[PDB]
Amino acid sequence: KPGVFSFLDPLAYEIWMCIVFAYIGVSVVLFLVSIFNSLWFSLGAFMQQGCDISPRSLSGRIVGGVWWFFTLIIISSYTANLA
Amino acid sequence: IFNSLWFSLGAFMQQGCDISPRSLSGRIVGGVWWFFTLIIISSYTANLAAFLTVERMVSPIESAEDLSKQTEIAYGTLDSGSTKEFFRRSKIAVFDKMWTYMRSAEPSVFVRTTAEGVARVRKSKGKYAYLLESTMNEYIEQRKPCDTMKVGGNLDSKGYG
Amino acid sequence: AFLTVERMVSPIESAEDLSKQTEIAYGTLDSGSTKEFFRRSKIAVFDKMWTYMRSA
Amino acid sequence: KTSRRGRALLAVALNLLALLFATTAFLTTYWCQGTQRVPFQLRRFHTGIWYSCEEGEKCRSFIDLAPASEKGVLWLSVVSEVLYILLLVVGFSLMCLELLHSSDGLKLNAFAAVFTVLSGLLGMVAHMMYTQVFQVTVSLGPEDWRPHSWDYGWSFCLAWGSFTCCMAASVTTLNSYTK
Amino acid sequence: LSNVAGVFYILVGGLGLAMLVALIEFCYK
Repeated sequence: KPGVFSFLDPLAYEIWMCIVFAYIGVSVVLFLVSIFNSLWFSLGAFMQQGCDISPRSLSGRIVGGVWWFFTLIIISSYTANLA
Repeated sequence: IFNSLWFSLGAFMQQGCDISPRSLSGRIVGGVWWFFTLIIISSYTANLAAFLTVERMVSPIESAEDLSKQTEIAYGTLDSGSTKEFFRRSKIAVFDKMWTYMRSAEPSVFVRTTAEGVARVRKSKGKYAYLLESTMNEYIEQRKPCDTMKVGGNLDSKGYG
Repeated sequence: AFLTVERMVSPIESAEDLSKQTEIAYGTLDSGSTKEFFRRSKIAVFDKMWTYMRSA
Repeated sequence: KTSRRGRALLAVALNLLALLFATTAFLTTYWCQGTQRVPFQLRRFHTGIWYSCEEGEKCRSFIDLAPASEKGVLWLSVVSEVLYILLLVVGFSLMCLELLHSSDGLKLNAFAAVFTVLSGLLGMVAHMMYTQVFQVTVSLGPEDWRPHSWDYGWSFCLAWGSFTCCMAASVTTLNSYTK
Repeated sequence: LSNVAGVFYILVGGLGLAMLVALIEFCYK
């Protein structure tokens, strides 16, 4: 039995570093619409579907849609891989 | 009709729709939309796994005619032998198109040696195909690195005796 | 599961495939040189095939 | 007022550090350590981004390899690097203008933030392209040089460091424009 | 990592486009 690593196996570590950096990049963009606050809101975005509270489009809400599409694709690919 | 499009983007963004009084006639749209996107992503997942299962490798071509029909991949024979003469003298329109092609294209598809053809095909990486005697081809198939493979039936009957 | 099982399936491209299966019956004319070929055959594949048809 | 100044200058210096990482990986000495100690003979590759060294001790060029479309990916890569550096420098320039007013503002600072974001957006794509290319270089039987010790960095990680430098720059400067 | 990297591309591109939208929205005002 692998420890920890087995979960990590389906998707490469590099890909993880990439999704992390990419998410961090997405995170700040919401703040641009407005170091802690909206970054925390993005933390409230990845957690659930993607983004909220945008007064109809504005700017970053479409970022939320793209991000939703994004995380959707990745998790799908992951599950397929483990399968 | 802009803020509604915005909200629709905010529907695809998350589950599907919201800004209606309970159903009314709005939430139903997003519910059907949710079932819809759900079946979609599910299907996407299934299909994506399906490639990751068998991972079959399709052949680029079938009939020799396909090589004539396309232009993406070069094809040729030994520079000097009966095989060349067979096409140079062929009266069949397909093979005629083949010979007119091979005579026309440069750098020449013709190669000095069968070994040269091997060297090209191993380097061709699918960019080139090489005709030769069937039994010889199959004999190459056994040979390492076993990268080669024959495709299609014989263009013409022949028999050593 | 549907797409997976579907992709696993492959079309036959050699008589050996018949030897590897049983879902699809196979045979020749009741009389003629053809059956006599398998009957006289010594290759293991064809021998397996004739042995099969004789019993099936 | 000292607070906002300390925040701004701190972000400036951080982005300067990110620029140092940009120069760092733009001047990589060996992107990947490499070996082919064939029981031929012992071998130790040291693949710089434009400079495949071998180690008696030697370093070699080896740049712009196979194949074609990949070379174009290298074109987009290097162009992305140049524009990356440009967005950096425009960032520092807008910072210097802020210093000149310290010696719009907001409207200007956010601009740099945006560009820095764009900068961060490009290099993260760029490295992908590069790594993409690198994997492709490994994928196509790297002439003879196909080391088992496959690994990025050290400097590539610094390229990421310049990335997060621009990131933290954009975040704190956004924290400043939110004021 | 490649097949996903293609999605990274559309992600970043969407980011930049949305940023441009933010810019013109800052232009109207």
